[PDB]
Amino acid sequence: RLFKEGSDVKAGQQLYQIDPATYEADYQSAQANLASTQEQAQRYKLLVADQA
Amino acid sequence: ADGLAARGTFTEQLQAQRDLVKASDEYYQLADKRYRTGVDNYLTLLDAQRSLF
Repeated sequence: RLFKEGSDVKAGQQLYQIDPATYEADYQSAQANLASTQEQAQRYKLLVADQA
Repeated sequence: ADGLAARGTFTEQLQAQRDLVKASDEYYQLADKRYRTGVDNYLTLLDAQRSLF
């Protein structure tokens, strides 16, 4: 609980930490899938100019 | 007459062969670009290089 009680908080200030451990995991999996298909799209972008 | 027939045919047959050679060369050049961008492996570059000569 990372706030002193009875204080004034602003918008977007973090209040708790709910120990992600699954959201981090499928974030890693989606990050790996994006880190494949980004190069897969970039090489096709370079190739499509030469009509290969 | 056979010599005149060979003269009338060979200049077009060699032109067809030259067009075939340059089509294979354009194929090899596109395959080389597709290799060096990283899309394909060296084997399907080497087979096109082989078909070229």
